[PDB]
Parts: sequence; structure tokens; C-alpha cells
Amino acid sequence: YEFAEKILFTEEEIRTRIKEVAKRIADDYKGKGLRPYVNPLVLISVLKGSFMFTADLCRALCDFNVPVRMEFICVSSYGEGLTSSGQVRMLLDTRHSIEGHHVLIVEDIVQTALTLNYLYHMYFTRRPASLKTVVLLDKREGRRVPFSADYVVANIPNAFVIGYGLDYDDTYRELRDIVVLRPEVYAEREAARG
Amino acid sequence: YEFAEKILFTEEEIRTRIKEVAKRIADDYKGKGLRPYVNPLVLISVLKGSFMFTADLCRALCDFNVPVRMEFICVSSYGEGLTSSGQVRMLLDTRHSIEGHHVLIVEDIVQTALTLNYLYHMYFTRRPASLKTVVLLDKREGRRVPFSADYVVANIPNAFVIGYGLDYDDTYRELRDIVVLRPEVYA
Ligand SMILES: O=P(O)(O)OC[C@H]1O[C@H](OP(=O)(O)OP(=O)(O)O)[C@H](O)[C@@H]1O
Ligand SMILES: O=P(O)(O)OC[C@H]1O[C@H](OP(=O)(O)OP(=O)(O)O)[C@H](O)[C@@H]1O
Ligand SMILES: Oc1ncnc2cn[nH]c12
Ligand SMILES: Oc1ncnc2cn[nH]c12
Ligand SMILES: [Mg+2]
Ligand SMILES: [Mg+2]
Ligand SMILES: [Mg+2]
Ligand SMILES: [Mg+2]
Repeated sequence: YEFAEKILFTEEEIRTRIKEVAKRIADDYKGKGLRPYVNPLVLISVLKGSFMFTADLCRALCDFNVPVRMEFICVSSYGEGLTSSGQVRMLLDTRHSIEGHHVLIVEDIVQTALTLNYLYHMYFTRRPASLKTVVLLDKREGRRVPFSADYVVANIPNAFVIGYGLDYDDTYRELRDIVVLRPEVYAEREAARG
Repeated sequence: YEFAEKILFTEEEIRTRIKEVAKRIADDYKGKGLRPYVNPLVLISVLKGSFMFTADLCRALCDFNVPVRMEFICVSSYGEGLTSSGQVRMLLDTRHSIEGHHVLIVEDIVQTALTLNYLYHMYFTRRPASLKTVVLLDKREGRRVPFSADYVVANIPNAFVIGYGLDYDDTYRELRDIVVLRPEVYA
């Protein structure tokens, strides 16, 4: 990748970690007696970024016999930029009610936690049986509001990461690996956009 | 897979065919001058079934250096027996305009093509540079309106398939494989 300063995680590494994480989620939900049709774990995929993690994670969950039901929502905050707008926009909410169900929000990354905080305060009022979160990437020290995800695949530095669903101006989401975008690349774009 | 009467395609077989299709798409757009930011191949993933096919496809397209832009759309029925035309309510449309861009709609399966045909025409009226569709499975004999997909991973008969994004009552989308639902289950 010419635009990458460096590769954080290759596809195999990501695959390996998602497996371990799905195994834990399976052990943790064993006592809930999740079952298809009547008691699936509701996975809430936060678009656009969570699309790839969600696809690979539901399969790893399936490997461990954890029955799921997918809900796709869409929330926007960064837009074409590199930093939080300070605003979280709900572009698409769940199709069904989460009341009484075990819900697990699936996110690609958490930084300021404005997004997950907005989501949690919205969904908690809906009375789900339980509400947890799994984030592929966590920038621990980037919080503007506190938030502790239930499952973190990896902690990372505050630099701008792309690939595997993560974008910079709706680009690079397709990469198989997670990489650090060179500031010179995004700066040229930010400039051209300005 | 106790709930399945038969295995259609294993994860491996699916994986291989998507690569072939992706190489095809790549070659077909070789002269179109695709570039990130300014001229990407816009993928319009039709939720919810194509979510898995799209994740794998965009990565396959990436293997062939085809720069893509992911869009996800969510549609809904207006209310049963209200349209012949396959008209659907748009709950979520493309974030950017497709006008002037090369567009590829991504679907998991097409049978009646009622909705896919409506979606196709809709985006067509938005004046994209080009518009094609890629569907994972094609039940060619089930059409209720004429429609051809430009790229197809596999043609299949009218069996009820599940897995790899495809569901039966919102169940089984997470399977790595595509299998046929036991009629005993769907009864
Ligand atoms: O913790 P925060 O600071 O809120 O940052 C995390 C959010 O920002 C990104 O989404 P974005 O708003 O860019 O939307 P996207 O998923 O469509 O790319 C990321 O995918 C998270 O949803
Ligand atoms: O060509 P057709 O005869 O319409 O059949 C195929 C279409 O319908 C199904 O989606 P569904 O309505 O089940 O939505 P979903 O993808 O969210 O499951 C399937 O996912 C395709 O969209
Ligand atoms: O590094 C990063 N890459 C992509 N999106 C975001 C959001 N927060 N920080 C990001
Ligand atoms: O066989 C099939 N499996 C899953 N969804 C659909 C849509 N049309 N036909 C289907
Ligand atoms: Mg996001
Ligand atoms: Mg983003
Ligand atoms: Mg569908
Ligand atoms: Mg369906």
C-alpha cells in the first residue's frame, strides 16, 4: 500500500483475533441459552464501517454455534473528515424492537466514544434483555466521553487507520488489512476538498 | 446442518467463484480509468442479504486493485399487493450521488427480479456513467418481470437456500455455506 505509513494488522492476524473473540462471546452467552428463531443474539451492525467485521464475526460466531439475527443501522459522525464532528447522526435505526432480547452492537472502532455513547443511551431505554458491545479497534486514550466496550479485538494508537471497513472519505474500506494512512495522503485530499 | 436437506456451495467454492467474478469485473473496467475519491466503482449493496457477499467481493475487487466506494441501501415493502412494479420504500439510499460514476448493484439472489428491476431503473434515471448488477445466486426461471444480471456467481434452481447472508425468517444468514432448507423445517 503506497498510501500506508505501515500495516497494523494483516488479514490473517485479524482472522485469528476475531476467532478468539467469538470463542469468548460464545462462552459468555452459553448461560443465556441462545436459540435460533426464539432467542438469537441480536447483532447490531453499525454501518458503514462495521460491514466487514460483522460479516466475518457472524461466521466465527456461527463456528461456535452462537445463533444470531442481524440488524443493520447506519450512523454518521466523521463524514469525509478525520475527526469527530461532535455530532452523531442516526441514518437508519433497527427494523425490529430490541426489547427483551440480548443485543450486541458490533463496531469497527471507538475513539471519542460519542457514537457508542449516543447508541447506548438510545438502546438502553428500549429495555433489551442485555446490551453489550464488541469493537474491532479501540483508541483507549481518545475518549471525550467514557465508554468501556465488552470485547476489544485490539487497542491502537490515536493515528488514522484504514482498511477492513474503516475509511477516510469513504475510501480504503475494501482493503484486507488494517493500515495507517499517511498524513500526506489525507492532507492532499483534505486540501483539495477545501 | 440438521435443518438442511442439501449443501449447494461450501465456503471454499463460494470464495473461488467470487474471485473469478471479481477478476472479470476488473477486466471489464480496465479501460474506464477508475481512481479513488474521484472515480471509484460504486458498490450499492442491497441490505440485508448481500452484506456478506459484498464484504467478500469488495476484498476480491481490492485484490485486482479496483478502487471501490461502498454504499448500503435499505428498502421496505409498502404493504403487500400494492405494487406490481416492485416499487419499494427507500429507508437508506446512497450517501453520494452516482451521477457520472460507474455503478454496480450487489445482490445476494434474484428470482422474480421485481425489486431488483425497480432498483435498477431507479438508479439508471440518476445518470451514472455506467450501471450493472452482480448477483450471487440466480434463479433464472423465477422471473415475474424480465431482468438480466450482468455478473452471476451461480445459477440455481428454485430451491429455498439459506446461508451466506441468505435467510429464512431472519435465521441462518451467518452460515459460511449455502444450503437448501429442509422442507420439513419450512413447513
Ligand atoms: O468513537 P467515535 O469518535 O465516535 O468514533 C468511532 C465512529 O466513527 C467512525 O464512523 P463514521 O462516523 O466515520 O462513519 P462510517 O462508519 O460510515 O464510516 C467509526 O466507524 C465509528 O462509528
Ligand atoms: O428477486 P426476488 O424474487 O425479489 O428475490 C430475491 C430478493 O429478496 C430477498 O430479500 P429479502 O426481501 O428477503 O430481504 P433481505 O435481503 O433483507 O433478507 C433476497 O435477499 C433478494 O433481495
Ligand atoms: O482511525 C480512524 N479511522 C477511521 N475512522 C475513525 C474514527 N475514529 N478514528 C478513526
Ligand atoms: O431461496 C431463497 N432463499 C432466500 N431468500 C430468497 C429470496 N428469494 N428466494 C430465496
Ligand atoms: Mg462507524
Ligand atoms: Mg468513517
Ligand atoms: Mg435482499
Ligand atoms: Mg430474506
